[PDB]
Amino acid sequence: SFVNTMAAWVNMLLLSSTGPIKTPVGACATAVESLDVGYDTIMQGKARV
Amino acid sequence: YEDRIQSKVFLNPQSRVTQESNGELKFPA
Amino acid sequence: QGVLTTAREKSGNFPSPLLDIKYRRRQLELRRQQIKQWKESEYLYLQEEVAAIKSQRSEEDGPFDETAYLRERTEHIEREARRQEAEAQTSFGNEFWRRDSRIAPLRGALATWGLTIDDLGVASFHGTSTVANDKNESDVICQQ
Amino acid sequence: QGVLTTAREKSGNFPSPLLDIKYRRRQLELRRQQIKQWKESEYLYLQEEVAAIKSQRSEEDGPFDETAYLRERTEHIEREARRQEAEAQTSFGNEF
Repeated sequence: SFVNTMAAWVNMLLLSSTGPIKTPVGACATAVESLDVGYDTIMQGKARV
Repeated sequence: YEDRIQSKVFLNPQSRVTQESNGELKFPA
Repeated sequence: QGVLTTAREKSGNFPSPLLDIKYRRRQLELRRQQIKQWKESEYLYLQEEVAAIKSQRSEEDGPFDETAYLRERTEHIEREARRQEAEAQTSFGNEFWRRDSRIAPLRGALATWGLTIDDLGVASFHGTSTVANDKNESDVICQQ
Repeated sequence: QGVLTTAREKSGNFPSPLLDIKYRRRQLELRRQQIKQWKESEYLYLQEEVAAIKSQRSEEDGPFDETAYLRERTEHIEREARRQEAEAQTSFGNEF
């Protein structure tokens, strides 16, 4: 039921990465807020993909 | 990575995966 | 133990120069000078260009407020100076460990204030009284 | 209309130089040179310091692998060069 369990399962089944996991709840706009989050995260050295 | 290697693989920022004999992507032991 | 990798680092025989604050000192004030001289050099370029745009002026073109144009432009070189300053400051104090294979992000963040892992005094644990989360936590922070 | 403020700006009588790509060109390749000369200058400093640490060497101290120490150190100046490059590239194209 957790919003980030989706993300978790992605990592437990495909990408076995120790990368970041910032998972957002921006209601109707989460998908963009998500793009933003990944964007910032990448431009701060946290991740490259 | 085999479990044996894990701590090391995590801690060395260079460690990367080499293609293997079975087509498989693995870390190197 | 994902969190273990905030101490990931492959250390060559010798510590990165950058861990040493004085090296960063050199390099910083080095660029500070390098910047100070750019500052003047730009006053020149923007000086020649002032007069240089007067001779390309048709009489159907609107006159230049030198006082205006000169203002904005100096002010700008001033800003752009400071900008460049803080920016080099950034690359030599704040972010010098950004993506460095030879500096664990922990080292980095710490060293930028003149500290090493030995200065790290207290670790607050999640320590939720569960069987495994307390082994693990110790184990991670320890290996770290 | 929170989103409106991704277009906030107070424009002086004249557009910021930076909007003009050629100005950023100048300034960038300006720093590229400025960087290229630092590169050599550092080979010097790290050259003198090589020999300079030989004369501070006791016989109870472990010998220096010049080949090693020199390697890491050049490689480093190389990295630090590129690093400085992309970094100025950053301040003049990406994040200006």
